[PDB]
Amino acid sequence: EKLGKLQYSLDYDFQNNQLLVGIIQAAELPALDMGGTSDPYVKVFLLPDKKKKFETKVHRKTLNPVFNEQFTFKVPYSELGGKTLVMAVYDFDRFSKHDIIGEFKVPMNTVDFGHVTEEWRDLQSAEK
Amino acid sequence: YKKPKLLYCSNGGHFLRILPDGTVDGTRDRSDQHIQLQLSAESVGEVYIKSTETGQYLAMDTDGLLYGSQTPNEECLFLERLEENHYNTYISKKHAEKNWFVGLKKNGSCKRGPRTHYGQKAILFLPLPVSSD
Repeated sequence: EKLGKLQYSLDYDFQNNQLLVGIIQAAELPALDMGGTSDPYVKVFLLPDKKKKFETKVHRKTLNPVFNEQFTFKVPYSELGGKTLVMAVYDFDRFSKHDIIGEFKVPMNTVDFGHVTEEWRDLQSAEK
Repeated sequence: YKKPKLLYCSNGGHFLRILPDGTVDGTRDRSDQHIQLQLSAESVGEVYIKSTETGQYLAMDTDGLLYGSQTPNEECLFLERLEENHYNTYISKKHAEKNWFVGLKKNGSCKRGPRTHYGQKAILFLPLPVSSD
């Protein structure tokens, strides 16, 4: 599978108890709309925990859009250990059955929130 | 010492972390007791995957999607096979008819039935269970 790449910088808050999933943008996104393009928006989801659900701003016909949405990982840092966050990019063609061009996830427990987790995350097309 | 049988696939730190909910992912951690299943050969060649002392029982969704929690339906019966590549292979006899054998995504989760055939090397799982040697 292949969904391109997504740049992000995730930081942690110990006052309200939430992780700041600050993504930069996604590059080389799959097509969906009639024109080798799509309306990909990242829908931040979580494992069983399911204590968080945010919808990004639809990006009309764009396979390399920038925006940097602020996703608040509603879950105490101490709890993060048992919560695997999942970022799925959903299309918004606005005609056919919006498909999941791709997604990405990482075991928070392995994500040592020392300061800020910044990296060039790889995107994969998870057939859903 | 038959106990917590760890199993995963695809080169890279990632273990199958099962949760009572059902959404099992390839968590790369060994601190929290949630990446162990009671893998054993129930019948002649038929091995079952049940995370008894840690999670739940598996129940593949028509092979296509791999899951488990409610009940260990026949979908969870797999034929124990070994590959000369230092990896274990399990054929979901329940769907063997379609040449489909349980396959998971190290960085995604267990759900690749449509590609459980000889397509994704992810089918070659690497087990790290506490045998009785």
